[PDB]
Amino acid sequence: GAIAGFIENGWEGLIDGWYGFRHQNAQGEGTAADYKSTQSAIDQITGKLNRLIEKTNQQFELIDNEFNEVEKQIGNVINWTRDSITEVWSYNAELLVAMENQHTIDLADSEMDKLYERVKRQLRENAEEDGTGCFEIFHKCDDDCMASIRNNTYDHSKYREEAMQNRIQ
Amino acid sequence: GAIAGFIENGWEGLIDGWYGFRHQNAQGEGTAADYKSTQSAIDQITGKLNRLIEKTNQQFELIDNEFNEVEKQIGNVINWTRDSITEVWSYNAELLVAMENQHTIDLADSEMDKLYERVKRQLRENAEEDGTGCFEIFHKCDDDCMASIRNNTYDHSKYREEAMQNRIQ
Amino acid sequence: GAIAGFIENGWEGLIDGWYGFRHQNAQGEGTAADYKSTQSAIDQITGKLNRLIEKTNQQFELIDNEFNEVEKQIGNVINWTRDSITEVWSYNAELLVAMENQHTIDLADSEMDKLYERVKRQLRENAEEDGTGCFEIFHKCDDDCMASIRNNTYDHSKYREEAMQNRIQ
Amino acid sequence: DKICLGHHAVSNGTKVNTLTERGVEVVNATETVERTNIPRICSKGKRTVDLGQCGLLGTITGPPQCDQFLEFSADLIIERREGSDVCYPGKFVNEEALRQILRESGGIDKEAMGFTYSGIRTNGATSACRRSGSSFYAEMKWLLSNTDNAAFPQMTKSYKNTRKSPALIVWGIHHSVSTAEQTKLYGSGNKLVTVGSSNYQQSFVPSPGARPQVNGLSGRIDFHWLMLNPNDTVTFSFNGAFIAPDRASFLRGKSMGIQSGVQVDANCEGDCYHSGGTIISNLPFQNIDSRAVGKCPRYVKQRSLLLATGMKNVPEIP
Amino acid sequence: DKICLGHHAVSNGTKVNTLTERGVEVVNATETVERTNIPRICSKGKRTVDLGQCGLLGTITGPPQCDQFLEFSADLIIERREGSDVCYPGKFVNEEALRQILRESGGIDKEAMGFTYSGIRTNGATSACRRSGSSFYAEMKWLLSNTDNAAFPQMTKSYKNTRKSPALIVWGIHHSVSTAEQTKLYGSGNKLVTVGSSNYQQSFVPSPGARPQVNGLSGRIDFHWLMLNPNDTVTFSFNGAFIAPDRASFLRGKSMGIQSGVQVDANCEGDCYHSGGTIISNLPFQNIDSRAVGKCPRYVKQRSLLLATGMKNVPEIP
Amino acid sequence: DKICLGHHAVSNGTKVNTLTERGVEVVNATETVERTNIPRICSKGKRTVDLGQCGLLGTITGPPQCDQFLEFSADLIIERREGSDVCYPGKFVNEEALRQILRESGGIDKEAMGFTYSGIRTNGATSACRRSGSSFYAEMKWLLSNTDNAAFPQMTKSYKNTRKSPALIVWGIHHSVSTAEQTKLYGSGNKLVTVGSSNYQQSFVPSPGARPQVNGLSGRIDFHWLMLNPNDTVTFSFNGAFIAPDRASFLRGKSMGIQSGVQVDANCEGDCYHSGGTIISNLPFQNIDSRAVGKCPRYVKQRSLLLATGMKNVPEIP
Ligand SMILES: *[C@@H]1O[C@H](CO)[C@@H](O[C@@H]2O[C@H](CO)[C@@H](O[C@@H]3O[C@H](CO)[C@@H](O)[C@H](O)[C@@H]3O)[C@H](O)[C@H]2NC(C)=O)[C@H](O)[C@H]1NC(C)=O
Ligand SMILES: *[C@@H]1O[C@H](CO)[C@@H](O[C@@H]2O[C@H](CO)[C@@H](O[C@@H]3O[C@H](CO)[C@@H](O)[C@H](O)[C@@H]3O)[C@H](O)[C@H]2NC(C)=O)[C@H](O)[C@H]1NC(C)=O
Ligand SMILES: *[C@@H]1O[C@H](CO)[C@@H](O[C@@H]2O[C@H](CO)[C@@H](O[C@@H]3O[C@H](CO)[C@@H](O)[C@H](O)[C@@H]3O)[C@H](O)[C@H]2NC(C)=O)[C@H](O)[C@H]1NC(C)=O
Ligand SMILES: *[C@@H]1O[C@H](CO)[C@@H](O)[C@H](O)[C@H]1NC(C)=O
Ligand SMILES: *[C@@H]1O[C@H](CO)[C@@H](O)[C@H](O)[C@H]1NC(C)=O
Ligand SMILES: *[C@@H]1O[C@H](CO)[C@@H](O)[C@H](O)[C@H]1NC(C)=O
Ligand SMILES: *[C@@H]1O[C@H](CO)[C@@H](O)[C@H](O)[C@H]1NC(C)=O
Ligand SMILES: *[C@@H]1O[C@H](CO)[C@@H](O)[C@H](O)[C@H]1NC(C)=O
Ligand SMILES: *[C@@H]1O[C@H](CO)[C@@H](O)[C@H](O)[C@H]1NC(C)=O
Repeated sequence: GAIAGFIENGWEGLIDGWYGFRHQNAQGEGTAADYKSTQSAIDQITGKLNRLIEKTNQQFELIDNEFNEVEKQIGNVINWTRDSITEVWSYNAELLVAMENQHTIDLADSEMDKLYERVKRQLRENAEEDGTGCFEIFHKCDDDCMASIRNNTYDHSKYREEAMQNRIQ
Repeated sequence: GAIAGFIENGWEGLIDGWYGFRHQNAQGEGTAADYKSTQSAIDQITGKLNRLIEKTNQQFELIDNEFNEVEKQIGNVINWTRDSITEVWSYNAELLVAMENQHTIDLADSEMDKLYERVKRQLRENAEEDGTGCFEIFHKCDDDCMASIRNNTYDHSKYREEAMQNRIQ
Repeated sequence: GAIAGFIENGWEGLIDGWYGFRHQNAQGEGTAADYKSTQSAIDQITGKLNRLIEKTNQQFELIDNEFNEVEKQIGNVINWTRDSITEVWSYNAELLVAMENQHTIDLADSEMDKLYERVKRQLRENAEEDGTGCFEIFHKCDDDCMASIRNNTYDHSKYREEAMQNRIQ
Repeated sequence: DKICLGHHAVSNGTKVNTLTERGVEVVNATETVERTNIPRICSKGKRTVDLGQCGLLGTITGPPQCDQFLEFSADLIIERREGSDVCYPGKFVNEEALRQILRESGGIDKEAMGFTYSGIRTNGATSACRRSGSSFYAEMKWLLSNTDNAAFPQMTKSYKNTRKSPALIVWGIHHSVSTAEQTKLYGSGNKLVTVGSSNYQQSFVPSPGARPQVNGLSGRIDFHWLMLNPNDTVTFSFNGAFIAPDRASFLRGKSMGIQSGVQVDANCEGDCYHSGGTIISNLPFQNIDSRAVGKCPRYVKQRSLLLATGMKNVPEIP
Repeated sequence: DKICLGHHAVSNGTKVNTLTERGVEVVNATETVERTNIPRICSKGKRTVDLGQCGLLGTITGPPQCDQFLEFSADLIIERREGSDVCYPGKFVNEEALRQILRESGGIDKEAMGFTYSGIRTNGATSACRRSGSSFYAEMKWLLSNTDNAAFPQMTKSYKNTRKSPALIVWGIHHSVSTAEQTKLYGSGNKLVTVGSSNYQQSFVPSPGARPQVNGLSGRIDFHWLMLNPNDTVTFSFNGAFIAPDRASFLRGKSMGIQSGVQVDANCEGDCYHSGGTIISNLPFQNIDSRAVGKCPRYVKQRSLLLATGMKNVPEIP
Repeated sequence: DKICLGHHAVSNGTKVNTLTERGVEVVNATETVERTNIPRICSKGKRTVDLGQCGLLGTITGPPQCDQFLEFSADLIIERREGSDVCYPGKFVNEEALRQILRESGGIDKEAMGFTYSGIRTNGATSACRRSGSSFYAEMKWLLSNTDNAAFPQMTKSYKNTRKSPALIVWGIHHSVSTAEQTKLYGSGNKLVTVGSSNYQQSFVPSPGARPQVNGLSGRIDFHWLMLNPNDTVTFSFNGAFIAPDRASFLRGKSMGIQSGVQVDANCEGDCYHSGGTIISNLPFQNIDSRAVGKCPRYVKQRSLLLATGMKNVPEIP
């Protein structure tokens, strides 16, 4: 009955948030979502969406005719120009999406690290990293204690004696 | 009379550098700028500027006339081509700036982390993170000691006994 | 006879991989490459290459003549359009390469950090960072022990007593 | 006691592309390239004319098919393939330039040019332009000699644009099937028609000759046009084979013209059109038609470009 | 004892845009889109001609307004709206193509074509081209019959380009107000002018007819041109209604032509021009004029695009 | 005991560019801009014609140089500078549009138009089109009067395209050196040639006049062309100075035409061509020729753009 974090593992059970906490104590196992980190990621992603939704005010009209074909020379110049421009936008579209996706994925990983680093800094000297994205807490942490970590009210000074004693001895 | 670091806080008093140190000991509070990290950030930013200042050698001449309007058909082809190209550069400009700004901001945060990680590695086992971007030093650190940290000459072996004794006991 | 890691130092002797391990114990000094991290970097770089090798199916034909020059007005419109489009691709090419190179270099540094962070998490409380990209191991680590670290089979629980005793006393 | 940090994941992953990978699964993605087309012309909010059989250029000269469009007005103008500019066989010179002008004219206002004629006939009509009986272009006058083979007197009619906008002037040159027919209509001798403005000097001559019968006729009436600057004057000197105008045209304002083969819809509201319908989309790109007009997303070759709207999808270790 | 790591910040933040955010404050930013215009033509370093009333095409035919420009030389050529190519009413055929050629010619060198005439007059002059008294285009010869209604002899003059550069050849066709006036000038009968080269075969005919009076004249002289390849020859066969050239033109080298309505400045140094002045800028983009010419930043729709030159601005916790 | 993490490096570093730095050394880099050119025309897999002295338009009218190309077929068409469309001095009208059509025609199929003539000669020949002796365009017929100065009867020949593809129709107008020579060939009086279709009405007139001697001749035969829609008909009414066609042309399918000055190679396989050879490359860009055709990488101004294929190169501390 072991639990593991993000270092190689997603949580298909986490369904009310993007990032979250999963703990196990004497009271049992539990999973909660972190609001702040989840919303930050959603805000940045929707920020990209709004940015790509921005319509253009440039209006274009007909320059050739698909009923009565225009003269050959000017017609071929037109087709050559259109196809050239189509190549450009097709390239831009391909590149834009590819570039955005690389960043969307990276900033998502970044938020995960920030959350992990926040929790590490909270626990101070009362816990050790297990290398799977989890912290081994070297003191008794009931549900209320675990909840104190999620809402950033964990006072490490309270458990420092008990923890450092278990880490060393 | 508490001081805090970068984890949620800029310093409007830091006016001779981008990144810096703020300490408090028995001698009092102090603030100094870090040269190396500041210059690195400035070099990369100006590097972008020089890159966008690079002029073009392509010369363009008139193809229409704003005094005596050219023939309609070739005129509309011209306007259609120009407007199409204007759409492309307007897109490129918008994207370029947006992309650069995202990177400028990110590399600036990166330099901050690098500086913080450098200092953490200097102090070894003689200090603990408070979670605000500050290090709680578990030994006596006068102005000279603080200065030794800024110029990367802090020998942790000198204070290791005194520090680990205060961290544990 | 001191060794140093990546924090300011490449290894011209590492010739069978991109990333690797360099250790020194009683048995002497040694250097080995890490496969997983090296391949990951190579996969992403070749991923870019394949992405830029993707050919186009747009075929273009002649619209002017270099033997018998076309009429001036339509000729100048053509040259103006071509040169305009050439400016666009020249910009795109310049930007694409510059953008890719910045990312290629950054993701390479990222892999280095990930490897370093992995090893740090393996050693748990049995080692300390020296600030040069190396870990000072506070216990006896023969070649077999060093090999156990490279293939991620290092059990920190085995050396925890001996190590924490040397770190504190 | 242990607390673990994690991120969500699904078994319903969707593959996208990055700079490095191709087919990397993310939690959630959305489409950027529109392919969903509305096979109608969304005309809500815009005054719309479905010319149908009336060719756009026909609105100026006025064949029977365009009688209801002689002074039309619209925000959106729709050309149909079955449309025709002519009744009597012929074509416009600089036809496409003129079309592009009328597509954004907002319609046309017609004004009498006030030409009067002396020793000739003006009742030139034909079976090809039927209107109850044999007729002609509603805006034009087919001039003849008076009886048959009779001499056509030299003339010189002029018209001034007394309005603050340029006037669209159109006239025609008739090309008889034979010099025999040209003589029967306008009398013997070489006919000449010269058109003079203050920045226009073109000259014209009939080219009688045998041609394939279009609608039973081998004759050709081909139209020419110029824009008359405000306060400027046009002058028509001629001695036959001349299709004179009765009214000039003035552009109403602003509009947009399209070619289409699908029905009009007055309840849907669109702004980007193609021959196959309307593209209503907030997506930045589209893969429907490269020649789409109005305010449209950029056209691209690709049918699909997925934008990641979620993190990388990493399956839970079972 | 405690040491804190930090970064600077200001209360004077400026908002920029990123991929994710819109209006994120940074410490410092700079503009990338130029909007600052110099309402003059910076001509320092470049030899500049302000044609003024002289139309660019006028430098070849030579109305009175262009007498000081018959063999001009420049690096920068400036067209003015009040400019005119003609004295006697008329226009060039392929005018814009010819303009584009002369705008980068670096000026023109004129050479006598050496035509001599026998049984005619060459002193055709008019009130529209006044120069002290009635005159004509300085580079052309208005040919007549000899007395009035007299017969104009058929002729055939030729000229060879003995230079290593193409020669600009210009001639004119006169369109009289009436066949009466055409007869008065060149005698009766149908007039024909044919121009022959080794890759040019055009033919020409006068189109006498009544036209609006420009400067009191209803007559029209319209000019035509071709480029004569080195060592090649042009041949002019005609019997009246022909405006013969006296001199040919040779392009001096390289230049740039612009249209403008603002004064010239010889102390400022520029390289990008528009009708409203000069854009001097190291900025990559500009929002001043899309039709700007020379070496210019790219034109964009946006008036402003701020580039962050500082980190994100995070206010200090008070 | 100590373990160190590191990355490799070299003393053989190559400089590349990023957003921030210019000349940052990386371990390994590759080129993205192609500059390596193959000075041949790689024709393996494609049926190739090297027209040589035969001008592309010559394949339709048929001067002696193009006799082996009258019904050619190809996937790749190569024009050479020494190529010529004519034997008797002259040129095509809309020549370039016609070239662009034939470059992707896949070749031409010729069909007899079946014209027969009564009271005239059809054996018009010249020294300029030598074929054993004096001859003419293989696909055309030079029509004359019958004896000399004799009257040329008015005629009217027609041809219908009974095929599912458009027919390329070409005819010529002869411009004699003098009205004396025009009279000698086709008799006195003003000659007229009218060409009628169901969407084409052009008229033509000879322009006799003295011109420079090309290959010893001052006469000019200039060709005109139209595309004949399926089931449609063309009609030729004329009384002299008319170069009649004997056969019509039908496009075979699909091809690509290029202009080049380098040899053909049938063992190498290419798809992007320019006048100087073939660009075979997987690189996204090229700096060889902007006017390169086929399926090619994008052209750029830069000769080199290095893409980093390795990490940053940091030298080992010695
Ligand atoms: C997977 O990604 C898609 C795309 O981002 C998400 O669908 C989006 O859901 C939001 C809210 O449900 C939609 O917002 C809408 O805004 C319009 C404004 O015009 C409003 O009228 C709607 O009532 C709604 O509030 C958004 O349009 C929609 N996007 C698409 C393309 O359908 C989806 O939520 C993501 N999956 C999960 C599980 O979140
Ligand atoms: C806020 O950002 C702007 C833009 O980067 C900074 O202004 C820049 O200041 C530098 C030095 O003061 C200027 O460098 C100049 O280079 C030219 C080379 O032609 C030289 O002639 C000048 O004498 C000067 O050395 C640079 O032009 C200038 N940029 C702009 C757009 O004015 C500014 O310093 C930043 N704010 C702070 C507080 O640093
Ligand atoms: C420095 O970077 C270059 C470019 O990435 C590396 O050269 C590349 O080496 C690989 C394998 O040696 C080549 O792969 C090839 O693929 C083709 C597929 O058509 C196959 O036919 C070949 O047999 C080969 O497997 C790749 O083409 C080649 N790239 C170039 C531009 O030559 C090079 O390996 C890097 N340096 C080091 C030390 O790795
Ligand atoms: C322009 O492209 C369209 C689409 O393939 C084609 O149908 C048309 O024929 C082209 N125009 C000319 C003049 O060939
Ligand atoms: C080209 O665009 C300009 C700018 O709006 C406009 O004034 C001009 O009329 C356009 N050209 C034609 C031929 O309509
Ligand atoms: C188009 O550009 C080429 C390359 O410089 C030049 O040789 C040609 O003259 C240009 N076309 C015209 C019509 O000037
Ligand atoms: C208008 O045209 C008349 C000739 O019809 C001319 O005399 C007058 O100067 C022009 N301008 C005005 C403002 O009347
Ligand atoms: C120049 O033109 C003459 C005819 O005027 C011709 O005989 C000669 O071959 C041409 N070329 C040279 C180099 O003289
Ligand atoms: C073909 O042309 C003939 C006249 O030559 C015409 O009667 C017929 O309607 C046309 N169409 C078909 C399918 O025969």
